[PDB]
Amino acid sequence: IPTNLRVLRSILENLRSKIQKLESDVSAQMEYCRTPCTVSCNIPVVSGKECEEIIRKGGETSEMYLIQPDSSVKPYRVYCDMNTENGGWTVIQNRQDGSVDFGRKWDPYKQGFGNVATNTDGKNYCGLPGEYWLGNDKISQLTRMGPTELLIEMEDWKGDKVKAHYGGFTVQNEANKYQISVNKYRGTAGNALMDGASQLMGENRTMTIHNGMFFSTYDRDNDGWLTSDPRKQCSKEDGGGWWYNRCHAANPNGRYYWGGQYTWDMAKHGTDDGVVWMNWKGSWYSMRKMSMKIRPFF
Amino acid sequence: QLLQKNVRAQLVDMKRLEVDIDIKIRSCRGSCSRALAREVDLKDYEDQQKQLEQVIA
Amino acid sequence: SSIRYLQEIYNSNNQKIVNLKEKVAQLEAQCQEPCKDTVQIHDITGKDCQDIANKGAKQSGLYFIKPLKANQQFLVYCEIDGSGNGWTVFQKRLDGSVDFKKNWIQYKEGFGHLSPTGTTEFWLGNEKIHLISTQSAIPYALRVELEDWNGRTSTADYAMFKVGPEADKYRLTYAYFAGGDAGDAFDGFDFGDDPSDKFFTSHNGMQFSTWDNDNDKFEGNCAEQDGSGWWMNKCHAGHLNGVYYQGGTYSKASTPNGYDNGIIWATWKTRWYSMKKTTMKIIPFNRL
Repeated sequence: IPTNLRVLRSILENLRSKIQKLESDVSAQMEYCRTPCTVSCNIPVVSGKECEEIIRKGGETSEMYLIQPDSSVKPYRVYCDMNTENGGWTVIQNRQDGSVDFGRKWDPYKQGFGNVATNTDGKNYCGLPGEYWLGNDKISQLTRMGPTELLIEMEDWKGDKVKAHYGGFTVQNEANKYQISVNKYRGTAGNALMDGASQLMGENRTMTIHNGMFFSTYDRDNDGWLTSDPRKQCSKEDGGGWWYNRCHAANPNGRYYWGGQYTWDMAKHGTDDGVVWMNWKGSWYSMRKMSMKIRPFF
Repeated sequence: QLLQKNVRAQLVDMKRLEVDIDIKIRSCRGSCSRALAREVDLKDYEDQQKQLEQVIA
Repeated sequence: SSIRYLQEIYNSNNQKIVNLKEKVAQLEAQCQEPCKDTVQIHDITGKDCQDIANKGAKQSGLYFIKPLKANQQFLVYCEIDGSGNGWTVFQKRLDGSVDFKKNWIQYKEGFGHLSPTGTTEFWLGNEKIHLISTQSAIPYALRVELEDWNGRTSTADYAMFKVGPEADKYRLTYAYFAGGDAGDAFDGFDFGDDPSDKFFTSHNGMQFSTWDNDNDKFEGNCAEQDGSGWWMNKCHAGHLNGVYYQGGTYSKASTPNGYDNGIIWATWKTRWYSMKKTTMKIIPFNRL
């Protein structure tokens, strides 16, 4: 009681200097944002419907390409991974450094956002992927062209890695709330999408299965929770768009926590809102790398 | 007298905010000319968070 | 025992937080857009770059075109001059950044990169060259432009230029040489004593060859030997898809097979001199 005005005076004086530092940090970054970052992604001559056709046409290096899935569709940029497994992979989602905000609304997730690709060293082409989400209209159109497979890969902060391969993958259109279906699992990451979280059992595990779910963003609730209160939402402000149930065993589009480990008291709404794959690392580990890649199934 | 020891409540708000700001500044690296090189000292926050609960026992 | 609360430090911090959160929200709205890409594609489209120029496009750069018989549109670099001529560029060499030792499919479909600035190396693809140059009843012309290592440029023009279909191995054809100070390397070159060297180094009517699809007039494999795809005879006098040599000068000792495999045009420079830059581009003949 007598020794109480000592540390309690220094704790508040610590916090006020922390607010001054944050105040300065945010302000400095704001000046940097007076002008944008730039790229010069000169376009490969070789094009096709997607990245599989492109590799069949001799496009054998991983980089940005222009694809035109349909003559009715405007040609658009994508990162093609030509090296993983048999190549021909169209990247639809990528995380690697937290350089892009994935806490976005319905329209951004609909249209696509982030950086497809960036220039490497002093090259006149963009051979490195950026962080991005291709866009739900585009993802739906690609998966519905024919049987499509899905490769999800992730890496922790120690350099270990696992994968989740889904031989079958489909995304319905906006009218159908971009409903997801996955099957034919194999891999090392654990079947989070079909089986739910491996640490949960019964009802509680079942309510984490993503297969069959609709897409929701924090301004568009299509999750598993049917209760009429704003407090019960899987996607809250600055939360990722994902195929939420009640709520998730996995969220590739979660918030990028540095170093991997995070806790409830670091999270904006006290939830496990990170780049998560519970079946590998649990709810409170945020991946260092996470990506999603599709390809026509053969 | 004034037993307003709710500085443990402001300490919690600062921890969230530090992390939230760290994430938000980082998300500017893909938008803006320059990205501010910075860190978060969760160790400093928890060392003095270990206190307060210590001096109030 | 002392009695001082102060505590304005606490309330002033809460207010400093609420105002900081406002600043943080404002920074968030400034970090939503992606990096700005300097590379943009123009909106005007047409059958070729001349059609695009005719529709009022004034800027050289990247455009989609769709020849009538093409199943899909494809991207090209268009060169548009101050006189409304729209050249479709199908080959560019500039700095040796792109490997031209490519297979049949790669030469069929195209490789390298397209830039608004025309500063990148590429091969547009034989299928596309065929589609552009065989549009119904539209005579085409080819211009070859060359640059040496001392900044001098030269050209060679070929009238009624056509590239045939894959079924005829993308055969190169033209009616006649239409002039230019680079000379007519497509007519072959009288290199030495052999009375048949000029005949065997001409390029008119030659089918296209790559290492994995040999359609030349040689017992061996010209394209495999010289590391390229080209309309090989036995073997060549103009060879623009050859190996890029810095400084121009190279020799037999430079090469694995002992042959001249550089970027050559025998009527302008010795076959042991390799061009700094080349451009192969096509336009409707009536524009000339």
